[PDB]
Amino acid sequence: VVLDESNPTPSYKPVTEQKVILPTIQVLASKKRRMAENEDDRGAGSVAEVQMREVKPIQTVDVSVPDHSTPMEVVQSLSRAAQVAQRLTVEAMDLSAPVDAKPLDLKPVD
Amino acid sequence: RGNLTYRLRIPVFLPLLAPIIAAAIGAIPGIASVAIQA
Amino acid sequence: YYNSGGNLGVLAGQSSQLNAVVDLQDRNTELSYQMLLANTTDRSRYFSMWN
Amino acid sequence: LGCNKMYG
Amino acid sequence: ATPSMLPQWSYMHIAGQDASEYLSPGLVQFAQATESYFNIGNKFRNPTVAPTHDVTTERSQRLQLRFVPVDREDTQYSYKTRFQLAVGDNRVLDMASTYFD
Amino acid sequence: PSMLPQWSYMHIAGQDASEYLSPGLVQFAQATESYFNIGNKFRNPTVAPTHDVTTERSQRLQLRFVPVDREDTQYSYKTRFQLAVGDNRVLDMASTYFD
Amino acid sequence: SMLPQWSYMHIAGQDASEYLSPGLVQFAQATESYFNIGNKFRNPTVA
Amino acid sequence: PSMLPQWSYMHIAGQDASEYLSPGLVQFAQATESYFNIGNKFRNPTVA
Amino acid sequence: LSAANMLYPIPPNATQLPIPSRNWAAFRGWSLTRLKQRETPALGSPFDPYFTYSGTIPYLDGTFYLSHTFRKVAIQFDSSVTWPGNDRLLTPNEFEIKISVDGEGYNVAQSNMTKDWFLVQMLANYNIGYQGYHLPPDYKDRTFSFLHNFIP
Amino acid sequence: DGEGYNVAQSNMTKDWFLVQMLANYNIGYQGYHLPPDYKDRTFSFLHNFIP
Amino acid sequence: RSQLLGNGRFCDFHIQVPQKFFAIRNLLLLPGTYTYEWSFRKDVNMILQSTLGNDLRVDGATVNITSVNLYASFFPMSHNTASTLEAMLRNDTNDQSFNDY
Amino acid sequence: EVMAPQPTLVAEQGAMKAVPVIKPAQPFTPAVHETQRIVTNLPITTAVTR
Amino acid sequence: MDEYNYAALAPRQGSRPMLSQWSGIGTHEMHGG
Amino acid sequence: YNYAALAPRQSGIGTHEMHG
Amino acid sequence: SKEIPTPYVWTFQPQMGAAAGASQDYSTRMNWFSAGPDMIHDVNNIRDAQNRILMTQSAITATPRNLIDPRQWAAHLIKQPVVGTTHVEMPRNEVLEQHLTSHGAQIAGGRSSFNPLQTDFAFHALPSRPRHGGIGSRQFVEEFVPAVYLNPYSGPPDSYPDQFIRHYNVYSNSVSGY
Amino acid sequence: MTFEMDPINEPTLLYVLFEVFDVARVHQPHRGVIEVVYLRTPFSAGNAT
Repeated sequence: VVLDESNPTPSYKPVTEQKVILPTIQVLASKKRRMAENEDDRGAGSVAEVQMREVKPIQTVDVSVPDHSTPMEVVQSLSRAAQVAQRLTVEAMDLSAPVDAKPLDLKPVD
Repeated sequence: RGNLTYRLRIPVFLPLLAPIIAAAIGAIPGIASVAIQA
Repeated sequence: YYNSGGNLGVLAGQSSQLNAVVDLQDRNTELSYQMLLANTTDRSRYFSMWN
Repeated sequence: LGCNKMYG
Repeated sequence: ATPSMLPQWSYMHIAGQDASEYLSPGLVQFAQATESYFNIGNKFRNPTVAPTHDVTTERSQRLQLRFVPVDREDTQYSYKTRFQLAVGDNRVLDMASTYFD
Repeated sequence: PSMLPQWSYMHIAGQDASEYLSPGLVQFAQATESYFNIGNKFRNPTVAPTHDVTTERSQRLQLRFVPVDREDTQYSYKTRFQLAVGDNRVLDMASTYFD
Repeated sequence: SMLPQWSYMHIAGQDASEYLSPGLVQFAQATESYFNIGNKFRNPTVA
Repeated sequence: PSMLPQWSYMHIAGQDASEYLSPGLVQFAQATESYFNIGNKFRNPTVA
Repeated sequence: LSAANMLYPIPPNATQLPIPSRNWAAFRGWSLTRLKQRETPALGSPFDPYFTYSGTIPYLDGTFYLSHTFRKVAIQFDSSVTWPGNDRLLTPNEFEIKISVDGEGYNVAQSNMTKDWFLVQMLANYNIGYQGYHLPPDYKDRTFSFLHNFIP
Repeated sequence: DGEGYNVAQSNMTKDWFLVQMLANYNIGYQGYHLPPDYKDRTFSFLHNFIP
Repeated sequence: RSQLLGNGRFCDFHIQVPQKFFAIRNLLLLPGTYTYEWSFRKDVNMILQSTLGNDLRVDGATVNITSVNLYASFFPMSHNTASTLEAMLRNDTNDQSFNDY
Repeated sequence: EVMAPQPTLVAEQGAMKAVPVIKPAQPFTPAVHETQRIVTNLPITTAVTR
Repeated sequence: MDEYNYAALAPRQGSRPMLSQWSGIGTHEMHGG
Repeated sequence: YNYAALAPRQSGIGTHEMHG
Repeated sequence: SKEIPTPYVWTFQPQMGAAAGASQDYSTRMNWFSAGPDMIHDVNNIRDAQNRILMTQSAITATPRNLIDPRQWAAHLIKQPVVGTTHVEMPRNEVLEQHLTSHGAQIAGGRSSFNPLQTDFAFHALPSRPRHGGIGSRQFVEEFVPAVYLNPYSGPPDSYPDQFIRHYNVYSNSVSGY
Repeated sequence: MTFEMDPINEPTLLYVLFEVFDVARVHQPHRGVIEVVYLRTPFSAGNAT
């Protein structure tokens, strides 16, 4: 139970413990930063970054969402995605580019 | 960026975890243009 | 007027009404600027803004 | 109770 | 006691506190009891402070915008104008504005 | 929807040639730069900073000061200028020529 | 007998990369390509 | 409290000249005062 | 009327001028209006030998009529920064009141006054401009209000 | 030209001169000095600007 | 209304026309680019009004329109709260519903 | 707890053997430098060599 | 590392910001000839 | 975000206007 | 200098009762260009002693906090003013006076002879809430003492000492523009 | 501080002078060397350390 506690980024500090998914999810707030030119600069925006981390013998993902997003909704969505990834780690994904349709007419009958 | 950053430590052809997380984030109504970086 | 004793330019703040530009007539800032340009640039090419 | 009225 | 013991705004009740919370509780009760016929409440002043953050942008954005049509066609019965209005990146507007000039 | 993956793939904003090329090819190129010079065959982004550099708060570039008072004797022309450096803006006086 | 004055006026002593604030040195070395406060400070260059 | 060192150094608000000068100098000034009178080369605080 | 009244004389043409350094804390705004010099008496002196004018005194009576003779006003802080900066106004450098050329638009209602000044007045008097323009309620529309006296 | 609004001795205005100098040499904010020789090519601005 | 654009047979009119459609006139529009076309009537009888019910086609009025612009007004609010309001208003359960009076 | 006093520096350069010299500037590094309050009561953080 | 120094201000060259050398600040031009 | 924007310091939602 | 720097003297903002930024103490400073090494050493020693006294005074009389200057302070931290008891000497009973008036008597002037009972009131006329808000001058001069900054602007810009610049919002860190 | 005074036609200048505490200390170490320090406590032209 709870294997890795490394905090790869020093600028972000943990705010909740590594709650487990019945993977583990950890919420990290950000420490103080430099001055901003104006207060309407931190939460301004909608793009979300999903940063990938090197595999630690487990994989770590840094997902950052804008402020206005509800933390409960973000946590639930991330938990559902983690459960789906754990279950699935197919031909359906292969169908959606490198399988072709007309070339899939010699093999089925010949 | 944002004050809060969420971290998942999954125990762990074509990568799938990053597209799955991107789709889950894009499912949020208030978030658009999900960026994937490695 | 750069080094003239009589007409002396002033750059002063609002605090103490004290000049931050002092000259003693032993300085030649015109020649100083001439030498500065001659050493920092190739002045065989004219510049109409400062002649 | 109090009052807070003026021009503006 | 104006600048030393208290700040001036709080002392003069410009930004400090409401009358019902800086007056004595007995005086507040008396004013409430005798409000019908003697009305103490006029003599005391409330701060009425305005919010100072997370209300306005101060990020150099305009209030009024003039949009010219991208194209116009006019039969001798109707005058059709086509506009495309760009709603900033973060700002929002209600269409109670946007009158045709 | 974001164009960053395409920019990175086309070497518009992604990464330097010293760090997206294979290390063996980088070593080969730096070894043969003397006589073969593969170096110019690759592109690197050279991206500009995106924040904390420009005001974006309605700041002028050129500012004109009229003289608060001036006198014109028969030998000299004295003008007093009250220049104020904004509140947040900063200038070096290599500018501020007398017009 | 005038070293305190010469060091104060940066005639002899530390370079601008040493006697200045490290934050100011970092800012100057960052904003060199467009703002370049590098020429605003003196160096002793003592023989 | 935070300016006493500087003030007493410049004798802005400090010790009297009769008690921060050397006793030899005080005696010398008290003796050779009818014809030399070096006593006006030093300052006295006179604090309020 | 919590305000510092400052009456500056105007020669019978053109434009005017402004104030020195100060703190500007808890400031609330400007209120500008032209009066007739003949109608405004002296204040400090107990008696005014040069008044010679009965009738309404706008300055201490509240009967202003020359306020429509304003073309534009510009406010500068530190002689470097314009007040209505941040591109707030249609003419972002200064407040226009009346525009007569009317080559392009920027004229509101069906009168001489311009749109940015109209919006400024709506916000100052009734807080209306942002959510569309509408008639303010009767209690908020009073004798010294704006739309109560605005006559195109 | 009601006001000054002219750079050097020519028709070019000060703001346009500032814009051109910045775009071509990154020299608009720390004085108008003659750009280095290697930055002044044949397609440059001051290599051809003749007042 | 007649005196507001002046007397005289010919006159220059500078008018502002609102949006009266129920689903639009109160709509709070979130960020984005929207094509806003509208066709303006040029029929004199519908446009103009006279104390007498006289036909104006035969009399001859021929209203001529030079330019048409719309003027959007934006509340300047902090980008944090603007994006927060956008985030709530983009939600499925926070859809804006209007009625015809 | 008041900050411990910092030693003053005096270097040597040429024949000049007693030039007053300020402490050299170094970019902040977490391994070498740490932020310590000058006065514990109010936060005025500054870099020290641990 | 971009939090311990001004590296976002400097123009980038891919992923490595182009900072100046540490001993680059300061200047000295002086002669009488 | 911080509990929405502040209010001026010292049915709310919805309209039901109809009939004609 | 980074070992013996001049202290930052705070500026008081009497309207809203907060520190209006800090600036170097350029008003009270010695001039030692005319001094030799001995006198310069004495001046440096005096400046160092001044900085030590300032740090000691700060550590003594400065209330500990995580912010250099909070615009609004907790109610208990602010020194509330003490007010004494108020005694209300009730001059006359009302029920007995009403009885006398009903029985056909006129009472004028005004303790009273007819009423034997005497009642007195005493209470503390304290404010309903204990005036949370800004600082006063007296309770400011004992907390915002001249703060010496040993290594000027060394360390991360996160750890740069803000609140020194006058136009800086404390919460939601940002510089307040025009 | 502000002043209002009687108006006179010829241009004039105000001569407000702030009573600073100006003191100089003279120390002469040895044999023809003289070194001094100055302190004008309210309005000084000082130096760093």
